[PDB]
Amino acid sequence: ILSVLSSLALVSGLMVVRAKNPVHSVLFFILVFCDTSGLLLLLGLDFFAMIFLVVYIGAIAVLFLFVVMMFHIQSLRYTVYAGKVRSWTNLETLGNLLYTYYFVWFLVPSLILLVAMIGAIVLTMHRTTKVKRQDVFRRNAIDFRRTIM
Amino acid sequence: MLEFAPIFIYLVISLLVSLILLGVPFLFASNSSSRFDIRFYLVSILFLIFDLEVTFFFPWAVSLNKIDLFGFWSMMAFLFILTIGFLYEWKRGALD
Amino acid sequence: VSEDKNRNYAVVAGVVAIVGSIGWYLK
Amino acid sequence: LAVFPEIFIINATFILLIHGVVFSTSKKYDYPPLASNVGWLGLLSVLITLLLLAAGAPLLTIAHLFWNNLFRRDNFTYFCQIFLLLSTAGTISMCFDFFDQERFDAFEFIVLILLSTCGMLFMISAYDLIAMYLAIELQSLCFYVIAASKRKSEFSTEAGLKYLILGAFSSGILLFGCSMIYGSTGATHFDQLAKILTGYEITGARSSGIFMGILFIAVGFLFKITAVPFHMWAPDIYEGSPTPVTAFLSIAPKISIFANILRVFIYGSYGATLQQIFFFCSIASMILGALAAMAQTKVKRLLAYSSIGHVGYICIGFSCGTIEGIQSLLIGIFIYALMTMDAFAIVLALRQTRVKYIADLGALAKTNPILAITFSITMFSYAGIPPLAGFCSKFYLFFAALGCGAYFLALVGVVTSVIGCFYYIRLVKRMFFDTPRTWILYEPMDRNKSLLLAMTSFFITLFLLYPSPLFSVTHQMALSL
Amino acid sequence: AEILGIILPLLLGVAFLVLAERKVMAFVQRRKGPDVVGSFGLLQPLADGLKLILKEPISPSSANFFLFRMAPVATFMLSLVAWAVVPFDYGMVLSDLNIGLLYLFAISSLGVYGIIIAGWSSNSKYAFLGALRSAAQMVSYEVSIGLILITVLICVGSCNLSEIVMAQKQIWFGIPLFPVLVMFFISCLAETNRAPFDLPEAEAELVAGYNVEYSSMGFALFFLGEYANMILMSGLCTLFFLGGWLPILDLPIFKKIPGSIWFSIKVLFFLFLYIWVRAAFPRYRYDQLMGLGWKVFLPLSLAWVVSVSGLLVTFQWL
Amino acid sequence: NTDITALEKAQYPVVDRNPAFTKVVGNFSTLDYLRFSTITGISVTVGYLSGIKPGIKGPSMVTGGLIGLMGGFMYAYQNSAGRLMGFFPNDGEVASYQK
Amino acid sequence: AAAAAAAAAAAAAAAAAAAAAAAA
Amino acid sequence: DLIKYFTFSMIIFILGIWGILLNRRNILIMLMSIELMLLAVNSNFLVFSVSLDDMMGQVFALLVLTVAAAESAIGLAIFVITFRV
Amino acid sequence: SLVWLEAMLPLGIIGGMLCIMGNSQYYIHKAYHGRPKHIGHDEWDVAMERRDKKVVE
Amino acid sequence: MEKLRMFVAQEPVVAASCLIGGVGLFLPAVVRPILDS
Amino acid sequence: TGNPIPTSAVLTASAKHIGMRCMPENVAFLKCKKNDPNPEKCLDKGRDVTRCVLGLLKDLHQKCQKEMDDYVGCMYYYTNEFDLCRKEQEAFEKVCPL
Repeated sequence: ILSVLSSLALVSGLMVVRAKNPVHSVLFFILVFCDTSGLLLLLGLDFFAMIFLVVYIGAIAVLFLFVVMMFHIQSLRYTVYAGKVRSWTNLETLGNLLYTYYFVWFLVPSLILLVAMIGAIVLTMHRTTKVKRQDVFRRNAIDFRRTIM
Repeated sequence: MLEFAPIFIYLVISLLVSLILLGVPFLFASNSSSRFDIRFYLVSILFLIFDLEVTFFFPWAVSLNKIDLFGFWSMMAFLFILTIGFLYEWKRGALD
Repeated sequence: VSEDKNRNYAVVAGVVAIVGSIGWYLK
Repeated sequence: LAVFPEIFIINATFILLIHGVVFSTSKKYDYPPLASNVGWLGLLSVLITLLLLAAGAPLLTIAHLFWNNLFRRDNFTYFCQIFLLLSTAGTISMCFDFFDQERFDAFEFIVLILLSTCGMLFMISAYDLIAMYLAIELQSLCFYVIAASKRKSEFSTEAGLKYLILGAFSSGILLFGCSMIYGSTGATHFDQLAKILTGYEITGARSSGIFMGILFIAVGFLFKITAVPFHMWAPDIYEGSPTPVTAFLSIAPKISIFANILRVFIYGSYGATLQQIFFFCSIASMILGALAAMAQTKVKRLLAYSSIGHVGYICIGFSCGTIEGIQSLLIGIFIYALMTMDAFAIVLALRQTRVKYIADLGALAKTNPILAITFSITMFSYAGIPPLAGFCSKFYLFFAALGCGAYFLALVGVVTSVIGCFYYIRLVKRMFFDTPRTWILYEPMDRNKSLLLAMTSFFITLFLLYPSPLFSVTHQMALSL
Repeated sequence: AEILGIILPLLLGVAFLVLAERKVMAFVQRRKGPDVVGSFGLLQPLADGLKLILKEPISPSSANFFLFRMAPVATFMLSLVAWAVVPFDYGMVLSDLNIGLLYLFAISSLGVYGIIIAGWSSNSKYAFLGALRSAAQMVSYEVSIGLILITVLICVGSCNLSEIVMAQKQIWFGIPLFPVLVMFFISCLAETNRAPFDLPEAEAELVAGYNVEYSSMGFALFFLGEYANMILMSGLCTLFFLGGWLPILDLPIFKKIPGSIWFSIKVLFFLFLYIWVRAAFPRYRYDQLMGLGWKVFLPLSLAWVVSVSGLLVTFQWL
Repeated sequence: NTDITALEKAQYPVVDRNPAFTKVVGNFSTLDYLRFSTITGISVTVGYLSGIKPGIKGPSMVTGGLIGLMGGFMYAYQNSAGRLMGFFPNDGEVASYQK
Repeated sequence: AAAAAAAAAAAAAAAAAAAAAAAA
Repeated sequence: DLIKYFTFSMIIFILGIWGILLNRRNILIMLMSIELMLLAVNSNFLVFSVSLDDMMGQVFALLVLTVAAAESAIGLAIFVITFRV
Repeated sequence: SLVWLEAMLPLGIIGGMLCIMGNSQYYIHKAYHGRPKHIGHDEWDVAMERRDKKVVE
Repeated sequence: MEKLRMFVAQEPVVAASCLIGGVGLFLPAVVRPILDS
Repeated sequence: TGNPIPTSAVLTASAKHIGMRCMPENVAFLKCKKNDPNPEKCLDKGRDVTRCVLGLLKDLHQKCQKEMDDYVGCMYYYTNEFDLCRKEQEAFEKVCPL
């Protein structure tokens, strides 16, 4: 029966866009991701289920939870026994491609993660380091020192 | 996937176990005896990025005999870009 | 009898860059 | 090999990024203002990239592995990619003065501009939906950061948030289209896509899945170029940010998107739907711009609306299927870019003036009289007055449009040019004839900004004597697709 | 089902680990630990439990029962469900997932939720910021554990934990990658809090650092969770690096070679190492600690993925 | 698999299709070594000159020289490769007819 | 925060008694 | 059954664009819906890769994962900066 | 000296619990199914199990 | 070099990571092409 | 197990012998399948491979049955996993068919 239980994801997605209390919004966000990972499990894409878990409800909705807590808003099959003699786990059959054949679409997300690092640095350093912690800065010769107030 | 059903029922049976561990104390013992710390957003975004790059490490880790010396060098280029990002974060001083 | 260390390197580099420009047409 | 021109700018960005951070975080150098040292070095990094890309133009197509599975470089891409770097460098040249006046310690801001150029260089040559989306994401992501650079002032940051959401939505909408286009095609490459979509004709041959994707991909692109159907908060982005950052987003992302647009749609898709949507957008953009030029008062916003009106004239070339029309669009993009850089530079010339109305900009007849004539040339170029280069580009767009048969679309463009000309004579009247508004006295700029005006204003007027080279260059690019 | 046969013995394991820690860390300090309650303190865990159960609440407060009365349940359920994929002997894993390792990584990424939620429901600014600091630490030594597992994964073929412990028949990955075991242990020390790395767990700041409504069940469940998370993260330093259930393979006549007994011996070694290293070393202050997970165990983990990938690519050892 | 087969290829007589590195770089004409030398100069001179303002003249000169080395070397490589391969003028066929 | 961080570098350990070791 | 796993993703995407249209006032829900629609196209790529029995779908889904994640990083960082001090 | 055995005893009865964690979920699964668990149980083996339960009729 | 030793003393873990990592970026760079025999 | 019912265990147990013998039938079946994957077009070659392999099993079943009966007991106990009992594998191979 768990097949049609994507209705849970469906209603939780309707919650996040029709909720004024942000805690409920982020909770049903996490719920949408959990049910989407359930779906991606039912399809057998095991790697993508765990990646949804990790890089969504252990990083991204962690971010969103932070933004809520602080900064409150207010029969007939014919199985072909060939190609089953060596079953390729999903990670192996993503790595056979992403790093050798389509590797530039993998070095470009490298640049996108680097731009995300540079961006989170230049944006949210918040004048807390050399961006402004260099010094207040002062020059004596130009300074009036009581000659001009 | 076939082996996911044992953990699928594991979540629910551990829910039951924790509910019993919750109800055990509840039954007994009757009547008579800082504006914002943005570094927690920098640390968080940086974990996000480094876990994305570990996500990219995983298939390259499990499939490295297939990609003989070319997948390795492509991953090392991806990793040199990771290292440039990480050195820009170290020097700029986000690791504090 | 010379300017700051490093200024000399830049002055030498400019001549080698200008020599290259005439050279690029020449060769 | 074959990615070396892109590799150099990415390496140059990394080398500048490491140089800026190590130097900026230096007690020995007293935490110095790297921006402007990253600049000049940043401008020559683009120039070295320009030479490498031009030098390897025959060598660009080195191997099938890069074209078939990653990105394909062609003669059209090379000519526009050369222009993209020149447009980027020209914007940096005017921007250097802004870096000097501002307390710019943002060495990273230059690295973002170079990273954007690398994303834009990859965008022009991207031949796969995945590659185009990923390249678009990088170029926009670098742009999102430049918009929010002035953190102390919320006006730049709030403008960035609207640009960010519009950017995220535009990338997201385009991404959904790729998913639907992928579902029918079974492949993400434009070349494989063209074989499945050649002559699809959603009326002649059924293609429900492909069209569903095409609708999303086309809509996303329009948000990126500030097309009026999706203009949204994009005009707001231009006025809210300071003039120099506004100039960079005004020309380079738009040129990259327009070049990407011709490659993704004309070659890959063949249905009678793509040309018509641009035809409606072109009429609307010129109508919105003409109404806006009269309606808008702030000089910076007016430029954005005049640019939006010009964008509609550019859209007509794609709207008419003729290759001569695609060539006319290219003539327009080059003239609009030269004028847009020139227009931003004249506003940048009055650096001393803080945000001020057109009437305040008036009274330049007595003081800086030559600059006053230069401002008149910039307004005339978008106006379509015949002596200026813009009219010659518009006439080619219009002559192509009449040959394409777009009499209704061509007429509104002439009518919008007529609507614009009246405001421009009124602005020219404002500069010398009337509304001096206090005889305000202006300040000097850098030589590079004066040269940007000198090399462009002379060329705009000189176009009449020798207009043959540009027309020849533009058609070659259109034919190459 | 048979999930009882992996949760009940694990509950007993955690209850007796509180005693094993007190007793070992006491023996270290030249003193017998809990020694009167049971024959050798063996009943002391049951005494701690049966005491915490019989302690009247400070305030009933059963109204707020969906917010933070199920958050310790969540933390504990995660610490217990990461035990499915952990194999104790050949064919003794409860559910052999062909992506087992990544599933452990995801379970940690959800334990982050456990901590953050159970700290936010405590309406104490000091305790909530403490829980956020603890979550940021647990998640900053997770990129380092991630890369350490990428090393032990490069050495192995697949993420299947039974394979990672079957890939060590020739030699445990503790011998060649010993520097990595030291980094996984010093990270598992820091991922969990119980470590030289526990400033958020500084004796006082811990109790006032997880919740406001204790009722005893919350106190026990957090400690039962910390001690199961510890048994788990010590049952990983013994699958990956030590031979999961492999002997030294000398094949003795005295030793009939049981598997689960070897896994038990090794996880006991790593639990004893947890205790020993809690006794003998000062705390890291959470300001040098976060500057050790980024500036020390991430560079030294990245290097190791490039070293164990290189040295295995050049010579075709993959 | 990979192959150096090119679009619009062999417009001039090829000398060595797919030249190996350490040969295509040992083919540097006194013009390439003059292109790799002028680019490194215009990149050191700009690098030092840009750094006069922030006090970083030496190290900015060094990083401009690093950029120039990378760029001018990849340009000299482009030239000597499109010369060895059939892409550029390629008057260095005497080096093959003689050796 | 620009607060002075506790730099854990210093001079090496050298037991420094007073001058009254032998003859006051 | 592919339709069930696609039209459900299609209407998750419609929910995302709907929340985009309505919530132009609140931005955190805007970003919520952004990642929602970047899931409904991501789950869409995965479903269409299982259906077509093609791996390009999953490669593109992984790259969209590690691009939408960086997008959420920069998005929320921009949102935190927007609520200045 | 064997004084450490008193402190070894809690680690023993926590090791005697992981042995039970391992052997319980083994001999429970060895009961429901007449055979031990298969670790490397790829799709080839589920297909062969299907055809096997279909061969014994 | 004097500054190199000053860098491998002050920062041992980023100078023994760029050397436990060189042995990984150096083995397949040169030691693998050497293994042509 | 029992009569030579080609179960999973008894098939993966004799696969070494099914490799040494019955290689022509297997390679012919595979050549057909790689020629065209329609099941009918070499139903005859399917009968041919199944005939020689059922014959090979009945040969292995008739001779050294107890060692074969122990090795298939393995392969049913540990599901076709070779390393788990090399002793039975050697016993069965060593006694009669190498």
